[PDB]
Amino acid sequence: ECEFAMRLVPGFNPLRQVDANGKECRGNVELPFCKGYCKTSESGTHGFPPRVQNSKVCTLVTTSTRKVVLDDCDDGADESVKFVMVPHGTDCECSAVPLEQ
Amino acid sequence: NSCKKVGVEELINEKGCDLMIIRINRCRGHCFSFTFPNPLTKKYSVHAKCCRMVEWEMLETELKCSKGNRNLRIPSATQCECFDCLV
Repeated sequence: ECEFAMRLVPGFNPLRQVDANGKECRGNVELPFCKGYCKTSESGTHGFPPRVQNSKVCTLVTTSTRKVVLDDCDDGADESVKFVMVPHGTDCECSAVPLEQ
Repeated sequence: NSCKKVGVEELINEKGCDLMIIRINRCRGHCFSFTFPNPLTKKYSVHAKCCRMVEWEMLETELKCSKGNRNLRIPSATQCECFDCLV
């Protein structure tokens, strides 16, 4: 139903991070990508709301957090911009939580 | 991507009122979606389609209850399509 893959996304090919004093670190950051065809539906009901949506999207099952290190750094950069914390997992599932936020 | 119109018979069996079968339409299908955690915006990035009824008609019926008849309203699909989940 869903499919997991590590993928490069426009904003992170490469990712640029700038601290105060203007020092920047750059580097590719793979992101966890869930894609596929969830089973969804919309139907009429009684009362309010008059509609019922089983709306679902392919979401990552988060099981850990990855510290991705950015390599290409300007001379004298803060360590806070030398890494990124990315939610990590290995599987996808159909879920409506992305629709909530 | 396949979102289809599906016929539904629906039985109303409430204590006091006569049993009533109502035939309406609902959408059911599978549309493509993709989602990834964006740690820059610290949120989910979603690009997703859901199977939804674009157009519908109201179906009105009288429910013969012993202590007063009730007037029911149900949307019934007329076109089912893959469209934005959040619209």
